[PDB]
Amino acid sequence: TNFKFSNLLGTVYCRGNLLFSPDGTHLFSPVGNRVTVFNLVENKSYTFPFAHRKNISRIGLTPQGNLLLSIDEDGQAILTNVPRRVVLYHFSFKSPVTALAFSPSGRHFVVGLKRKIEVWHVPSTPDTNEDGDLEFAPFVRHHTHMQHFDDVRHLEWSSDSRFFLSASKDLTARIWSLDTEEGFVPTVLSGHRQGVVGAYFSKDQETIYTVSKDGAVFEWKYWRIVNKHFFMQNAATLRCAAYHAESNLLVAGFSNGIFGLYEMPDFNLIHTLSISQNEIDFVTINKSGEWLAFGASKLGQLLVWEWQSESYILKQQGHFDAMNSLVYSPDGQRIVTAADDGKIKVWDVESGFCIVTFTEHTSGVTACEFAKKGSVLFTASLDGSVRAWDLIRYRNFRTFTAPERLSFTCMAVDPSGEVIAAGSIDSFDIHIWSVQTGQLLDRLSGHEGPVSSLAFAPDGSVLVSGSWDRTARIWSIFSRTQTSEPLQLQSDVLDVAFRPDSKQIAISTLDGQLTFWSVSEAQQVSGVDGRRDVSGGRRITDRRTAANVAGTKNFNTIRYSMDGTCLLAGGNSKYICLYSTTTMVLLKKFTVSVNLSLSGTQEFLNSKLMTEAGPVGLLDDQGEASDLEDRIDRSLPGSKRGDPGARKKFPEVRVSGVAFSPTGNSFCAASTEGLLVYSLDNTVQFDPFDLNMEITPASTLAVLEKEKDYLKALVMAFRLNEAGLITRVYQAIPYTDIGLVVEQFPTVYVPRLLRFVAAQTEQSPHMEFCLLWIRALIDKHGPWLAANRGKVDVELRVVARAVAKMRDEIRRLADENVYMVDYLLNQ
Amino acid sequence: TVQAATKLIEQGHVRVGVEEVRDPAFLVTRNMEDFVTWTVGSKIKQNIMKYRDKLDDF
Amino acid sequence: GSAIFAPYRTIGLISPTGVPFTSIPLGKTTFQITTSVGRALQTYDLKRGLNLVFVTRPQTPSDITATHAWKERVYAAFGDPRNGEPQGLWVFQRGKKVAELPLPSDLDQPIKQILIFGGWIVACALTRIEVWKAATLEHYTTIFPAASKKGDNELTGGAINMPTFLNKIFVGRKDGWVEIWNVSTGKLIYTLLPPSPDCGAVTCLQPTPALSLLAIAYSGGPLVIQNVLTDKTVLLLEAGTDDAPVTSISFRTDGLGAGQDGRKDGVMATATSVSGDVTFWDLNKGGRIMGVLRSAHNPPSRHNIVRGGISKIEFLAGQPVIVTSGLDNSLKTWIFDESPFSPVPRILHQRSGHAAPVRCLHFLPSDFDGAEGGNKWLLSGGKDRSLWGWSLRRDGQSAELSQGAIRKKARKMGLLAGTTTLEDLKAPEITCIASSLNRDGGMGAIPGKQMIWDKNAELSGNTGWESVVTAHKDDPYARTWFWGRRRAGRWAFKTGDGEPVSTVAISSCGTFALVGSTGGSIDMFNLQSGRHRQRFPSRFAPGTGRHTNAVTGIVVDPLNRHVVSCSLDGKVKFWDFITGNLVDEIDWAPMTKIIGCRYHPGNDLIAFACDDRSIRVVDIETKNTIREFWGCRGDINDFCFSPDGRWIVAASQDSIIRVWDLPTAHLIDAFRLEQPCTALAFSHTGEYLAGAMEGSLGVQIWTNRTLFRHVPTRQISESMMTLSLVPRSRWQTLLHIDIIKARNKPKTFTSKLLVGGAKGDYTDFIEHLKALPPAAADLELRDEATNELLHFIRALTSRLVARRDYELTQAWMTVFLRLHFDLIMENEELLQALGEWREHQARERDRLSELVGYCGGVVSFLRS
Amino acid sequence: SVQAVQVFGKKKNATAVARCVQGKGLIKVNGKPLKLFAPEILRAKLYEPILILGTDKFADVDIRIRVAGGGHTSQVYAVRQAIAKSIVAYYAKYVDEHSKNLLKQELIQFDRSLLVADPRRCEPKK
Amino acid sequence: SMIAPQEVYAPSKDTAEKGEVVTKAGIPIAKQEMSREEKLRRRRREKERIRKA
RNA sequence: UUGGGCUCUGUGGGUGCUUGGCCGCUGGCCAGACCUACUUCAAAGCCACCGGGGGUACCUACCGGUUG
Repeated sequence: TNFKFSNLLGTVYCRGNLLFSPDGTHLFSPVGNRVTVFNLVENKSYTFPFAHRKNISRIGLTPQGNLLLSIDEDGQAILTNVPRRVVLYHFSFKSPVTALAFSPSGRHFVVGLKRKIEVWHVPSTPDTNEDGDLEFAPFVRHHTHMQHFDDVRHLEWSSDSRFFLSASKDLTARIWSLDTEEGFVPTVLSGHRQGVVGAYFSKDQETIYTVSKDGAVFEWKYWRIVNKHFFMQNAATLRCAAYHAESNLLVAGFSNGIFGLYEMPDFNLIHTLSISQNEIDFVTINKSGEWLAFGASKLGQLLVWEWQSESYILKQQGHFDAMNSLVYSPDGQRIVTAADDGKIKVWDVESGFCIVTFTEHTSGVTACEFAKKGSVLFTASLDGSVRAWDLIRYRNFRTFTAPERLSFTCMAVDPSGEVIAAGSIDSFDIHIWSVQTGQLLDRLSGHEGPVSSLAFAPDGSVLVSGSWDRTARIWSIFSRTQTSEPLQLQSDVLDVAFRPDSKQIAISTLDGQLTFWSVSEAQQVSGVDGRRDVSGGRRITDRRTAANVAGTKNFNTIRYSMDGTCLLAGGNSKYICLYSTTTMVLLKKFTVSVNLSLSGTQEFLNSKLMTEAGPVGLLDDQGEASDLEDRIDRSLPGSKRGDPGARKKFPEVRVSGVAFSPTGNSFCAASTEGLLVYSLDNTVQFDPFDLNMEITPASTLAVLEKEKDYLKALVMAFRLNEAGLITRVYQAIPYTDIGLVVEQFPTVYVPRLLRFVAAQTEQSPHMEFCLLWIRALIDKHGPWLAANRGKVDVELRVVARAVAKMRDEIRRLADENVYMVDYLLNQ
Repeated sequence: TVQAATKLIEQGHVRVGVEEVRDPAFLVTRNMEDFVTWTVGSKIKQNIMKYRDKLDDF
Repeated sequence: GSAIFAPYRTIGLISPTGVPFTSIPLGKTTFQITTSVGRALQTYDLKRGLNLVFVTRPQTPSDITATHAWKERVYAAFGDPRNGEPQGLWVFQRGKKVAELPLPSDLDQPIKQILIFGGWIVACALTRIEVWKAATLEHYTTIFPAASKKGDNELTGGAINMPTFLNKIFVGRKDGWVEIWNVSTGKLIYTLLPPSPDCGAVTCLQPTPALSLLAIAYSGGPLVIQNVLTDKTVLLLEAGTDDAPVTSISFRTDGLGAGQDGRKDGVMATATSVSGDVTFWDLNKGGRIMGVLRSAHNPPSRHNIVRGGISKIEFLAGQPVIVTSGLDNSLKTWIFDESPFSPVPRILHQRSGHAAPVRCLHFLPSDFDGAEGGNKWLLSGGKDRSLWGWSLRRDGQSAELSQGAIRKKARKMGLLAGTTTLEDLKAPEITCIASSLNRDGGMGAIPGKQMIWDKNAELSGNTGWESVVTAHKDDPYARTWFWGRRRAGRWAFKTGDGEPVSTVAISSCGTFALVGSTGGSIDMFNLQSGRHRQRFPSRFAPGTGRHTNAVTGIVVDPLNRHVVSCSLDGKVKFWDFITGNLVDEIDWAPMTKIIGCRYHPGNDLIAFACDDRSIRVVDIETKNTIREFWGCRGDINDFCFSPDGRWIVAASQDSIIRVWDLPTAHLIDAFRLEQPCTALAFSHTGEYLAGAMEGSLGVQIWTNRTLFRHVPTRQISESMMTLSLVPRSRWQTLLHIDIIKARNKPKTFTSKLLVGGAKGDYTDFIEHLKALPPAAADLELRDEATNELLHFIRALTSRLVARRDYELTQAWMTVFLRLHFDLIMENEELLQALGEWREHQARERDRLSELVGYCGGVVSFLRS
Repeated sequence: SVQAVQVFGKKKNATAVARCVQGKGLIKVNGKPLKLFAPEILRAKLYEPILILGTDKFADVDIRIRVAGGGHTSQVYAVRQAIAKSIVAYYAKYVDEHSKNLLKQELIQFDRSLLVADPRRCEPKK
Repeated sequence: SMIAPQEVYAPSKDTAEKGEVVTKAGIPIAKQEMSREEKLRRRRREKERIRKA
């Protein structure tokens, strides 16, 4: 109904510098638009509210780690408040930002522009000044100096924040002040071979280290050089280096995926190992000195490394190709997504990590689904195969395929998961296997084109095929008459989705129109023409205008919500489109991406770009690169779906698949720039239910403390719908009076209460309290819940989620303790 | 001619399968030489049904 | 001051004041133009458009009365000591203050001429000149002119510098005199007498591009242009009217421009405070006139509300381009082209704002989610009868929504060269504006050129239509607008009764406009086709539900089910959308006159401004008045929901802005400005308010402190078995730290249990094992009552009765029973503690297992 | 520069064209008016889109129908399909887009065979 | 990624080194216990498997 | 409404969040100024995109040498 933006998910890393918190337990990882922090000593991730226009170039942090300055390309700056996750200042450096170092005294920051070195005062924030607000132009500038010769790759401060030092792109480093010292002249650290990727201080600020690109690392004293020392490496050049000055150690990541780790008062190898086949982009290093963080920018490939207990505390990766499907477990706690990378991987909704990555397909995984159970992950791929994964044992039962070789593009499993349907583009019959046998049960007829959406009913009596014969089809398999019932449509069927009670079905068809059909007596009940609602216009290489492109004006994927009221709909476009079923009105619409290193974002793309060659973001500037594997264009001419070649500049904006969360209040878009979760935001927006003039928090707490009437206080606090008040009265009434209140409680606030005590069971430390609440609610409200059973089917299942993450998390421990002590007491 | 068809697939009237192809170097395989036609709201397609005197504004 | 909101910037505003601009040359490629906001300054580029570079902060205490942009610093002078406010001369650089300047103690006069030359900064107040040495910012002397009749001492021509004249300054008095002062030593060195002694007050003076010549400019009309070391006149002209003398005079230093083809120098420009017309003079033979820009800026109109006039002319030095700045909130700049020879230029740039106060405000809704959405576009309908779509993110991307080629009709009519005038040639002034963009298709909506306010549908239904429907002051026409095209839309609508429009709404599906007369009826006009679709009522009683007097508020349920109407004369009325009939009314007839209405969708809340100075809040489906807020002493000028649905902010007629909480139902804050605020609007993030104050020709923006810090105020002013609080990712890693260590591989403190066993309180030790990292907790958990095992089993038994960490009790106990089973299977000193621990474990375990067996098995039954 | 819409309709073999233009209420089927075509007992099935949609939707248009092929019944279904598609199509291209969707809702809530003709194939049972 | 119990141990002919025989029930039943009738029935059962296979 | 209409052309702003024009830049210049110094110590290696089959006299590369 009212969905705001929750975490971006499904990409751990994109281009950009990454950083630790000063506590060491938060990792600040840039994804394309945004920055995800994930809490690493207690795994819980969050993405910030903001969203840049381009890809994140950099991030800096205040030493009191409360203030985060991010940079998108062409210098487009932000600084936000990390403890209270709010976005605070906008700024714009005019050059692109290629180096950024925030001062250790929390007072200045040096930015290194494309040759310019500008040192800025950090703005005082409303968290700092006493009676203060946002100023207008808060960034004031302390100095700027452009006495360099080429780009400035790195900036490293001192420890006492009075000198800083610049690692070039020309050949040199330079040592610089903040104010004029009396015996200091600002001076230049001389010749390397290629050009320095770092130049780091010690603790004692006499010897200065400097790390080039051609492997060599020099130690300078006072101003000549005390010892230059290289190290060998066969076919790679040194592309990142971080130096912890307290523990005296230098990491160095390379072009061939390897990093070396060197204790350096004198040159002395601690360790080295290889983590990617591709280059190492960014190295950051913990304040303790114990965790190293490496980002490899080509694939996802974020990893954190304990350098003395030689072990991956983190090694995570996104998808390096377009996704094709996501679903949720029926618990609702993990989303699985498949891609054209070949892997199908299992992501946890909390903690922001992939818990599994299955690599046993090759060549791109099309579809992905569960049964009723949530044990088995049935997936389908262009390898030609439907693999049925065992998700408790993390390995597959049974890989089915077709007798003649196919490449399946669609997949639907029965809810009682003993029947598989799949469907391809090469053949245009529909193949059905049996799971509890292993063979192929049938292949089914009827369609004059490649069947392009398959869906079983959640009853499991009816299969539904939607094909490019501009038709749909009711397949009544399970009885003695395996009969069909066609649905003559107007255009090529793109999608098919079921109402969660199986009495009504929706199809997307290639016009851009959705239509709604009765299933029992097959008959169209309704329909949307959504062609104008979905138009995310004017990709580049469109010489047509934004509103004339047919090709962004259709829905690839549709779902219903778990109530059965709103539909998600989405296509090869920028807008996710949230309709309803009864009144058919477009309820809500979401712009997926604000990005501008994506392609299909700006409709009405501006004419400053179009040079007299064409679009300036269409000129192949790959020869403007200083590395050979960057320069080599090993692409194949004219490949749309997955190729290893992949020039891959300005990818477009699609949603590759939406799905609703099985618990309420959330939303998934499998888009190109990640895997977005939208959530029904409830902690800022006041929304009462049926409220009167007297009912204040002073009135709820008044009948909570003065004259204790617990039913009137409970229905009162529900009737405000404020979480602090329902928590207050909830933890205020006693566990003797629970059965009184629920024994006389109104029937029409019951599923709100079931969702609340389910959340309090799963989150608050009040086991026997909340389980007494659930016991009273189901004991009194038994015939109501069993009689309705579909009106409340989401409320009963967020409860069954809570009383089975309690039944399995601590009573395995209670059983193992009581029988273990029974043994040790038996001797 | 190949110049007319190239100009049409850089103005974006064609599709291969379900996706509006705008690449003139898109290699077409032997069974994808069946699922290639004009895109949805195509002025070329209204000229074809208009020539054949069987169009329908519906 | 205020509690929640705080001043951020006053936006909609380029040059209101009669304090002139200031030009400076940057390099060889840009000039920079510095105007006065009021209590701030602004600099603008030339080459980068007239885009904003800085706006000066902190906001100075009084209003600014003088300015001068020297080398890199912008100097400002502010304050009228004759009436109250403190004076001062602040010195800015990069938009921030870098110096002050010490005024004398003996000073009581507002200070009008800032003038830097030599090594001197010289300011001229009203009858004295205070001169600071500029190399040290240190006060040098104060020059006092002579006096004869208590008017001759007045200094109204200002003061000025010649290029090659050394330490001297030339002042123009209220007598005809211009005096020559050696400002380094204070002395009146020479004085020169006016020609034509009937014309005797120096209104404006300027140096020449020639050496040693001035254009001194008298109130009776003559421009006199003179040698000042021969004291001999070079030319005499009759430029001013006695009713309208020259107040601005500016030579061109391009080097060409004169001689009826344009090859000789000697091009003069003059203007007057009484007209908005600038007059050019060829200067060679006897100095003929050559042309006049008529209504360059608006004229100062008697009996009109716009604020035209001029303030300054400057030829941008060495260049064919001339900036002039009016008093109608407009700075423009004009260019002498050379391919024909026009003695009257065309505009190269113009930036302008409202030349009148702002009557209505509206923030435009969200570009659907993000992408510069929610907040950036203000939309102000002022009293100069024109919309403006202001921008927060950059001031240079703001422009009028055009009502047509109006300056083409104004110069094409006689209406620009002195029936009606130009503001009267626009639309009426705007009472309200209503927008809903989901059918705004960008720049290209209907991509041709359409008739304005007429009184296709395939190209409409594919590309867009009009966004902003608008109700005006005294007209029966709700006129519509394209937002993305910045243009008057192709529709205007009547009401049905013919009476003027009272309140105009647009449905949030963007398809229906919905207009409301001051006579009572409601019409509904489809914006795509521009066609009347539904009347309220159509044709309780089915046909009879009609209002009495003006419908002062109407808004649509955003699922298009009901539209709710809200008249002044009595009651609020509940209409069916798809039928037009009348469903239910809420009746406040003998008491109320609802003057205004706001709506929050997603909260279903409608806030009414009853003329009892109250705001009655009602929920549209509950249909019961959920609240009322009694806090206003003047009537409600404006009121607005905060985007959260928490707050109501009402600007009252008594010049107090108030804000009430909706959950608490109490006044959070209330504060008092200098002027009554006419218009209020929130963003759709919570980040901004805007208010239009009665008197200033811009709006000002207030940021919201409840986002950026914790303002805590709520002052009604006037004037069992529990778990721990430890993460599952802190104790489950203790359980499984055998395999988490293995998949992660590539291819006094020990006396706390002792002291805590000496006392009967283990809670310090439990307060350690709840707080150690899991490697150190499996590490640290890995005779005669100084053993640790009996202290541990006794500790977890104490915690099992104390009932404070059940999952951590079972966690620590199961890892303990896996890695200490030998010494407890053989040792005997502790099997009393495993007996008692087993007994209490059997109690709490059997109870909790009965609970969750009932809950899991019966909830997991009721799902089938 | 006229407001013209061409529209077809189908049954077994009866195909019907209908041209709908800016007119004054008439519907003429093969020259003769609509209340004269299709022998008496099926003219209610001719009128079904008119008295679903209301004549106020039709008082601004002119519908000209040519019908060929088939028998009497199939010509009736071809006519009424051409009527319904004619007005939905005219309101698609010339009056606003909301009114199209409302007319499609009225016709589809009655019978979808007024808009999409579903010709019968056969059933070779398994 | 662990292993099923029937893939850790499943009772069969290779698992029993006996004068008994592990049946299809998984239970070893010894021939010395087996009378005339049960050895007869297992002959006719395995010969039923030969006439099928 | 004391003229109107099509078409074409030009200029300015806009089509992404507002921190200055230039230099030999912690300073200076926007009217420029001064112009030619100062010197102890050549370099570390590796890698580095030509379509398929085939020829090898001459050149070149590499490998093993040969005397002088």
